[PDB]
Amino acid sequence: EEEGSGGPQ
Amino acid sequence: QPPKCDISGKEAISALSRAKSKHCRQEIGETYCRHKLGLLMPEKVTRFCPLEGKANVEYMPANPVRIAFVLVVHGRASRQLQRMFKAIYHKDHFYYIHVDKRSNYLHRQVLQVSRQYSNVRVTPWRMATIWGGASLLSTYLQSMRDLLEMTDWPWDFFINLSAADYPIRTNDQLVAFLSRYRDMNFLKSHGRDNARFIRKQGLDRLFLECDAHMWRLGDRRIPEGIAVDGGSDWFLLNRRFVEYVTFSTDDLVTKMKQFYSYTLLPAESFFHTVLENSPHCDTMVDNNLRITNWNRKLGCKCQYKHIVDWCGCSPNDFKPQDFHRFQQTARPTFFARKFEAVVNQEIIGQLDYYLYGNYPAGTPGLRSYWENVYDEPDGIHSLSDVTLTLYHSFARLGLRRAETSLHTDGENSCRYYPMGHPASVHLYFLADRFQGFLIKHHATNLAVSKLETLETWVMPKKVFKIDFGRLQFSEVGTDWDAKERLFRNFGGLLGPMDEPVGMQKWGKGPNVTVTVIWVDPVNVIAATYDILIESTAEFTHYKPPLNLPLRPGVWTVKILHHWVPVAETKFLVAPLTFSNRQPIKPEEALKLHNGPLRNAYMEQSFQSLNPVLSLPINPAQVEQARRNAASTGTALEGWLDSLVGGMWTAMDICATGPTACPVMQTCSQTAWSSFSPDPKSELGAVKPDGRLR
Repeated sequence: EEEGSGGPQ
Repeated sequence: QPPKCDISGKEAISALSRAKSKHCRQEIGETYCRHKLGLLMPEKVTRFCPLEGKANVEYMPANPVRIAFVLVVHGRASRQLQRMFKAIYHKDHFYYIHVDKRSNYLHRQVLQVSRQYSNVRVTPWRMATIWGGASLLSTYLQSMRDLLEMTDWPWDFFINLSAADYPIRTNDQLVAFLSRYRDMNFLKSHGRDNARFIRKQGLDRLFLECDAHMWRLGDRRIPEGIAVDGGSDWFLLNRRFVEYVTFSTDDLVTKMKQFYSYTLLPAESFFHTVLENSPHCDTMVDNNLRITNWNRKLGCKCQYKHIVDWCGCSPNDFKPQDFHRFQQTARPTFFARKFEAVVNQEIIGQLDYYLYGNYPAGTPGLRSYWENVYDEPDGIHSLSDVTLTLYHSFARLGLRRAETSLHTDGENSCRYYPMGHPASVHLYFLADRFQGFLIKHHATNLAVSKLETLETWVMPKKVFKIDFGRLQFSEVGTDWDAKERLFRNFGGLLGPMDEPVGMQKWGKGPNVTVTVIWVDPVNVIAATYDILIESTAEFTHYKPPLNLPLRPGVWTVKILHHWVPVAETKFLVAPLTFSNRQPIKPEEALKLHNGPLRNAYMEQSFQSLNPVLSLPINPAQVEQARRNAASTGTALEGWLDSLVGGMWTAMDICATGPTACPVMQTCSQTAWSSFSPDPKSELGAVKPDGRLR
């Protein structure tokens, strides 16, 4: 399970 | 008013052009100017950590910790929240609930809880915590100040939870674990390359929250002299660290609060960055004690593009096959997410009984779920003309059931006349199968001339109709959820100005190509197209471009394989009886119920196909549809009610209080009513052991 909710631009 | 600065950045001009309010455009310009002069963002920040880099249950505690739970909630799922609150409650902890400003129904239900228990309070301030918004950090930081000043609440740890979280271990183990490590802070880092984390989070971009939207305004530099980190925004922080974050005035805390006021997803890196650069850096454990159901294959579809100027992801809902994951022993974990009762309740039930045991035999409602989707105090203007029209129709469908269910040759004491508007509407689920709507409404019993309050259960008729192919199901609706693979418009309620979406569900097998045909209520073929069903395909969907308004009535969608029929389904485009929550007028009815402006729904025509598929167009039915299009009042109500009755069934109807209809049960005595017992979500008195469950 990698964390962080941001996608890209 | 012109800006104080020349504004030339592409992103800022695009933001000013799309903004809707004067106040918002002013705030945008002011922010841009200040950053332009280099007076907005800090460029270098002091690091106080002496380290070179990062730091990194069956006993009874003599001095157990007391926990402050901060619940940040939104939506309609009040009963699932009540079940979870029941699982985590103990008289020694504290519960501080912030309800999104936009969820007034939920806030009214939460208020009833806070009034029952002295260790439960609600935030008097309420923010509109949009996804990714900067306001989520403002929410946390304000609740920390509030909580530190409540001297009657001596708490030791801070834990944040949403309405989609659930515990996977008992309260006794949580306290024992935290009681042993009370000087630690629990945060999880991204676990990858830091440069890629910064780019993907947009931390080098400037964001501004205004009008419930996150506007991207340009670039900015990462300040020098500090290590930037981030990961999950779900954590547990001890009181000593919360005190530091809240009251410290040193260089690190001051500049970081300024930096993160204009940051997308700020709670995913603010607390990681402060801690690692602060005097408390040696207390960090790289583990937030959570299981997050990431499935970035399905949850990264840039589904928030209309709310923020960025692409985001979110975790999936757990299903029953995931239960074994809650039993892992690799690392300590105490909570998990996500859960949705309207998506899958079985796994929630499995988990609750595993931690706290089965309910007594004969307990009712364990496999059911009720969710309120309209409550009168919020007003009919919060509904749409579609839902208002159809909820009225469902109520009338129930009143006609009551009359026909009494068999007499004298006066029928089950004849009713409807009054006013629906008081509430509920979704009804049984064994994870959608059962329809429950409508509470008022009506006069005509035999005794007395007002009565009733609840009606309406259920949709099955319409899917199916040589061993791959197709499993086909459905038409709106608001398709690509992550959970379902329509969030559960009833498939549609009006003439709606844009339907067709979905298909496939099983395993070789690749195949199929044809889709849309047919309107007078046999006009609106669209045709072929789709490729790859070997690995499980769901397919497409929204055909149809000129509006759509002709009202029962539409049909057919699937063929080289002209060989496969299956069909039907859906209802209902005529509207309301315009601006007012009885529709003749001139607005004619504009809305006579099909799209351009005689044709698309550019290409399909008249060449009507004979081939045996869909002849009856000249009489066409003229009758034109005649129907000009009707109002009683004639229109009779047309709608004849349509609804052909696609919906009134399963049952009950009375909430005394009634003169001798054949109607009391709602509390039913299995299906929102008034019936639901002990798994009911909150009573605190037991001797300090629990509610």
